[PDB]
Amino acid sequence: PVIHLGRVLSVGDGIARVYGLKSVQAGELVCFDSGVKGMALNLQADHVGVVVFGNDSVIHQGDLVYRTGQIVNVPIGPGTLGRVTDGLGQPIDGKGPLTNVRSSLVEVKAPGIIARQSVREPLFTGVKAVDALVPIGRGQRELIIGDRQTGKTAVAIDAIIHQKNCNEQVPKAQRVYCVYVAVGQKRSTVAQLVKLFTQTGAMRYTIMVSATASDAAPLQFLAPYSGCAMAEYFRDTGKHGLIIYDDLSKQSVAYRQMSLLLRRPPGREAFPGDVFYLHSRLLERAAKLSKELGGGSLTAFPVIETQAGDVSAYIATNVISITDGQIFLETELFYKGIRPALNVGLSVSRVGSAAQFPGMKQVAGTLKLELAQYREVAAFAQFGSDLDAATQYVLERGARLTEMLKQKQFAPIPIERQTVAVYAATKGFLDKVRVQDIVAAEEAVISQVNPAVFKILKANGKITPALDAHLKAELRKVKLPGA
Amino acid sequence: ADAKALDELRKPKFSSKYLIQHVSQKLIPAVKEWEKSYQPPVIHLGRVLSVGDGIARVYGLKSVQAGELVCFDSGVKGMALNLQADHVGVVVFGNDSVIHQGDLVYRTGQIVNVPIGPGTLGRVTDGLGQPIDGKGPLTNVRSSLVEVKAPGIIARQSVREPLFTGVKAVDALVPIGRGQRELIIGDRQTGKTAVAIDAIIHQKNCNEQVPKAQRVYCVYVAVGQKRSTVAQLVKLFTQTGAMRYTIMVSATASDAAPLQFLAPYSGCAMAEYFRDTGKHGLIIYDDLSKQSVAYRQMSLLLRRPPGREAFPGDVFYLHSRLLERAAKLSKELGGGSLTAFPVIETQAGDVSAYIATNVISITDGQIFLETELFYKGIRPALNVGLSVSRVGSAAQFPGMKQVAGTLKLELAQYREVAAFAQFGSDLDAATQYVLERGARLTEMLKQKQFAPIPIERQTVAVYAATKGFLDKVRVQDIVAAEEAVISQVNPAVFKILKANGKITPALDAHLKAELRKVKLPGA
Amino acid sequence: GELPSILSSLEVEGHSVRLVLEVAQHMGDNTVRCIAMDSTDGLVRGQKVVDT
Ligand SMILES: Nc1ncnc2c1ncn2[C@@H]1O[C@H](COP(=O)(O)OP(=O)(O)OP(=O)(O)O)[C@@H](O)[C@H]1O
Ligand SMILES: Nc1ncnc2c1ncn2[C@@H]1O[C@H](COP(=O)(O)OP(=O)(O)OP(=O)(O)O)[C@@H](O)[C@H]1O
Ligand SMILES: [Mg+2]
Ligand SMILES: [Mg+2]
Repeated sequence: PVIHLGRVLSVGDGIARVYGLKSVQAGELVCFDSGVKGMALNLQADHVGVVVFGNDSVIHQGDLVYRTGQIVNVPIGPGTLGRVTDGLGQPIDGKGPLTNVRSSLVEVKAPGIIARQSVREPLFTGVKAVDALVPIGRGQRELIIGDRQTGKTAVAIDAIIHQKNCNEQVPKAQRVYCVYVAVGQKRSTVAQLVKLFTQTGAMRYTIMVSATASDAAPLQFLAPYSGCAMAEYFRDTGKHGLIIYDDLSKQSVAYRQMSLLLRRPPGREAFPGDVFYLHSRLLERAAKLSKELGGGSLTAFPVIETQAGDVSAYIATNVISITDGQIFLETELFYKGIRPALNVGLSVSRVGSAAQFPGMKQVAGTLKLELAQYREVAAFAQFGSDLDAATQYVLERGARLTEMLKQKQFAPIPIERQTVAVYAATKGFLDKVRVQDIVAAEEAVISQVNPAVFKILKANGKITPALDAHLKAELRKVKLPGA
Repeated sequence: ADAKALDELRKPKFSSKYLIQHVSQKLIPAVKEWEKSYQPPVIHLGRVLSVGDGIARVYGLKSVQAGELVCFDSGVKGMALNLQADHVGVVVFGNDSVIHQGDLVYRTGQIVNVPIGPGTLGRVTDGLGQPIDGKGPLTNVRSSLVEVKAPGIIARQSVREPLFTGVKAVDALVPIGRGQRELIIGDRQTGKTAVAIDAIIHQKNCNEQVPKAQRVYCVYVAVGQKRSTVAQLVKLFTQTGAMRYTIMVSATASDAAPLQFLAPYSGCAMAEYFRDTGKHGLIIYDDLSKQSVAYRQMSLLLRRPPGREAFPGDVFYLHSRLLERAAKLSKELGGGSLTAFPVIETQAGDVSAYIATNVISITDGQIFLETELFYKGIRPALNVGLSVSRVGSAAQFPGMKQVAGTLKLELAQYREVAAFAQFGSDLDAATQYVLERGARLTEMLKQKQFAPIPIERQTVAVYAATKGFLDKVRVQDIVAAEEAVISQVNPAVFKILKANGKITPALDAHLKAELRKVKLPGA
Repeated sequence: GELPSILSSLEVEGHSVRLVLEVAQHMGDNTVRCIAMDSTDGLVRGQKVVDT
């Protein structure tokens, strides 16, 4: 093939101006002679503005830029599963090249009106605060929003670990293949996280697209799109995908950097005017396709870190108007030991109840209702003024449901062992058990109840009238602590 | 376009000569016939390319250094600040109305100098060193650069000798060491100049009592002030006698903005003569927040990229390379010192503003002066809760350090319960004693303008309030009860408190006895 | 020659999808400035654009 050259005119502030390259496409992946890739961003009348996927230190004026002939692509396919790649799909885990893979564009238009269908099948995260209150279907976009260190990743991590455990027990046609996109994080904490997914076995189904804090800002800008193209492989071939863009807060800061270094006029909090379209273009690709397109699905979990509980920030409110639901993780509940620190009053799932477990749909209806009154009572009974002994009843009942929704880290629960535990606490079987014992008490409930109740509930998907007759019997025969 | 097509035009490609051989024989008559329509081309000279708002872009000047004094043909001086590829951007020390497009600029070959030495002492110079007091040129003086690099880590020693302001609120609570940078920050009309004046006047009262090497030679830099305000300061320093040791560098408000920018550096070079020669200097940059506005004006007119509040990116570097020249040199460099007092004017107390934040980071503590304490009768209005001296942990008078540590605690307990018990109706027997002692301690610290006190006499007035001896005068007589103690006490305890430096236990017992035969005006 | 009117729609030849431009400005040297109704990724600086 004839190679089209181009000189670098001027490099610096992360963008090279490139003379030549007369037939280069807009958005084309160009390659510098130092090996570093670039994206032809602004085709001008006399140069090409190239954003540089890496360090701009290795580029000089007069370097040769070659065009690759194609728009910016990453390798997608089954050879990406198990592999830790950077923001351009190149593997950084030292396990050789990505074989068994095929390159595809990172910037694909999301499927239209006629290509979707309604989100029906559930996606279980294994978090019983989530899977009972904020239920998540396949094809949904669920924002995990909270402050710093409020368990934002803990919710994303246990969702990925739970999909490994579900994948061993289901047919191949309904198996969720996870992608974790780590943008702007510390290369330390991605290395702890790859070890965690390796020793659990979750890296059999997980791709890890890491653009850390030392990477260039166009690489952090691109890694959500590189990760979404890798997960759109499973969406388009009839399979199911999960994606976690951890800190879309940090993608937009990397994109704000490229806009201000391109001398573009800034808006709210110095953000570009198209910082909405940055996340809008990305999160619309998490769809549930129709039966004529395969029926595949991609579920997104964007993560947004707020500052002081300010959900009315610019990037925060941008994604709240993009995503379907919202998992708001609160810092006051987090320091009180309530973990996962779910703000039950604010956390919602738009699609939600149309796509949850029909056992949990008929148990957690009275869970979110009684937790509503416990929020209502302990917003007005803060003072310790007086007691109705029914408001003090729901104060002691709502304190039991809160401990019932506490959960440890890296131990997701199956949905059948979840809905029995909510059945055990809403139907009064966990009455008079002290609130410092319910972590131990429904560890006793799940362990002492016959395993056949979990298997009948898993296969029927619903608490049949023959089952709640039998499940109430098997909860009467439970050695609760303290009695 | 490109370069590889344009680098091949240095080689001749004409291959025909009906133009090159003709007009080369016809160029020099056409050029010479408009010889009087020409100006001679400048290479090492400069020609004024454009001028306006005190900024002259200058074609030529091939050999100017950055920061060099250039001179226009009007006699007005300049300063080559940004040397660019086509022109020199100079700032004009004076009026640019006498500067025209096409004027000749001459480099002087000198980075900006000022007269420093013993002959500049007692004179009022402008922001560039030239005397404006109208008594001839400076004699017995020598030139020195205004952009001296500050002394390093290894040419400094620890700031241990106290420099006395003469203000009880300063010398007890926020004590100043001899080579220290202390900010005097606060709003307008809160007494920031009056703190700095009293520190200068007190040096004159101390210079006649110390053996010639402990003498402090003050420099007052007035930046962006009125000329009538500096005429009052000259009258106040002359009628006191303080301008035997005082220099006044005055760049007033009608002066050019490069002169107001350059006046803190010009005064510091005059003050560094005393630091470098083993003497001790003291410099007050009054309105350092008016230097930074002058440097912002030159930067935005020189088309430098603005930052927050449109200040240049090097406005921290402006104040840090000025204020780090205030040092306490080691004993191998003579042991001299220079202590700075920059004055920042805030706007409604907002010390999170950009220049106030920068100078708070540079200096070794602030003197805050609130305007609510000012009208509450506390003058000097030193806010104790916010004014810090981060050197003052054992950098003061040892006799005052006996009693200022208790004053720092007994006023601190008062500040929590002051805004608590604004009422005096229903009070505990423990918190009311803090409110009676803390109101006794507040009234003792305030003092009148232009009367700085010796340190041995404000030690005994804090000792008269830290101890008993004043728990019976109401609040309205402690101003009179303190000067009762200064009048009535045998003044030979001042001679042995000041000479020893601390309250010896023999003097401690006579101090209790002398503070009992006083006639307090509580009656 | 014969620049299109402002707000008139143009068509790009040989794109991946139908790329419709809409003339926003007359830039001044026989150049119009258009806004694309689809993506411009894959546009080359010689591509023929026809005026509707
Ligand atoms: N359910 C849980 N139970 C107990 N500890 C938890 C739980 N979830 C998270 N944690 C702990 O809380 C801490 C913060 O959680 P996490 O790392 O998810 O925070 P984050 O929101 O990602 O914060 P960062 O800004 O540091 O990324 C960690 O020590 C983690 O182990
Ligand atoms: N200790 C004091 N006792 C009585 N009056 C004082 C005292 N200090 C200052 N004043 C009076 O308060 C007024 C303001 O003082 P000063 O000029 O020192 O403040 P400033 O901070 O320099 O104000 P500005 O910066 O606006 O000039 C002066 O007129 C002065 O007379
Ligand atoms: Mg995290
Ligand atoms: Mg003043």
